[PDB]
Amino acid sequence: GLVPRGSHMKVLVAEDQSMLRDAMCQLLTLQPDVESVLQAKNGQEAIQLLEKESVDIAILDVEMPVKTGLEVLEWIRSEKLETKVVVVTTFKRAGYFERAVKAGVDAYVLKERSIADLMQTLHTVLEGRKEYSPELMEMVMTRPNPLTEQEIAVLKGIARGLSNQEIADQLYLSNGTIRNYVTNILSKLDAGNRTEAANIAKESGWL
Amino acid sequence: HMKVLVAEDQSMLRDAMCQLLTLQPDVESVLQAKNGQEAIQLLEKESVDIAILDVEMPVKTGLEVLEWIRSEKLETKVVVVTTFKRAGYFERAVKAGVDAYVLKERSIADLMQTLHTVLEGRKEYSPELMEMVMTRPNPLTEQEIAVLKGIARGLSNQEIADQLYLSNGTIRNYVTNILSKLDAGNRTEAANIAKESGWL
Ligand SMILES: Nc1c(Br)c(OO)c(Br)c(OO)c1Br
Ligand code: BEF
Ligand code: BEF
Ligand SMILES: [Mg+2]
Ligand SMILES: [Mg+2]
Repeated sequence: GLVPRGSHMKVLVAEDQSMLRDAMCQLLTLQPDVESVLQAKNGQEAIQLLEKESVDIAILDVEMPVKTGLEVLEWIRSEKLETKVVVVTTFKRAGYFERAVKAGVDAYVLKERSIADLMQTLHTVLEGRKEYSPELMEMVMTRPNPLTEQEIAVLKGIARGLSNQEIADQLYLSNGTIRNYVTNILSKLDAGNRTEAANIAKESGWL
Repeated sequence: HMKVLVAEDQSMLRDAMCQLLTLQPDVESVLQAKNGQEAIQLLEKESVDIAILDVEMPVKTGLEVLEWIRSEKLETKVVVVTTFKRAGYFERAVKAGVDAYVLKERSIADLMQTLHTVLEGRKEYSPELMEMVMTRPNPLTEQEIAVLKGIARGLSNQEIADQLYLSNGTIRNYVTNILSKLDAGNRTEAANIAKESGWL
């Protein structure tokens, strides 16, 4: 992923707040490692600019008129451009972050960061590495217990070596009902058989 | 030359504004605050020519910093710079004698220009927010407008009453409400005020 243009990078900035866009572009332009900065007020402008010339890094706000930076990210990847993408946003919504990562964003950082932080991010992605907001990583790495009350009881039974039929009896349900829960439980815990499911939910502290 | 303070809770923008201000030839120094409390604390110890204040910030807003600057009677010009178009903010800022109020739609070049403007004793009010706050609905009812137009044609209350098929007491009640609405001393003056206000 390393693009050996760290001393003369061509970037684009899409950001709909005009005072921030202007200030970002002025300071990037002054950096010795930056060759040029293309500026876009919204995601449709970004895309139009990227249709007509190459950039090494696109720096994208999420919330913008017409097309969001997430939509631009997806366009950039669908076009197979040789362009790193750095999302810079105010928003800590987990869904935006997950969407960016599913589109292979190179970095996702918050407007809590400084310009110096941003310059580091741009060198990191151009050298083929990723940078993900620590706060957003944390947020997303902590999951609820995904299991219903019944499913937990089943798993515990499973742990003790019980058959579905034995568990059925214990919970005063039909064998068919227990088999349904197990199916459900395999899918939720991304486990394969019934004993993987059991160590998965215990090791993740869910019983 | 210029000694400025910037108060702005978004870190990336505060950093970028401050670096660019610092680079300006007639800017001497730039003090930074990330909330209004920090801004008041800096202003307690250090003299500043101009304070550039965001509105929405934790703990104390720019509008509260502004008002503090004024009760303290400092020789500090104040420029508010905000994302928000909310009329209330602009109104409160002006009632506290803000020197400039501008939106983050504006450029950094515009901001510099605004700095020179306030230091020259002039004001710079967002053209958009000015137009918004000065644009209100006509304060008169349709019926009141018809009465005023009659008054402007020289008609008596009886003549207007016969024109509108109402009692002259009903016309007298329209006039009474008009006078109070418009704070006018008499019916002919009321018609003058309405006309020149663009309400007929
Ligand atoms: N992630 C996030 C964000 Br970003 C935010 O405000 O801009 C609010 Br507010 C919030 O919950 O109220 C959440 Br969760
Ligand atoms: F407009 Be936000 F910072 F994505
Ligand atoms: F935080 Be805002 F732009 F007043
Ligand atoms: Mg935006
Ligand atoms: Mg703010």
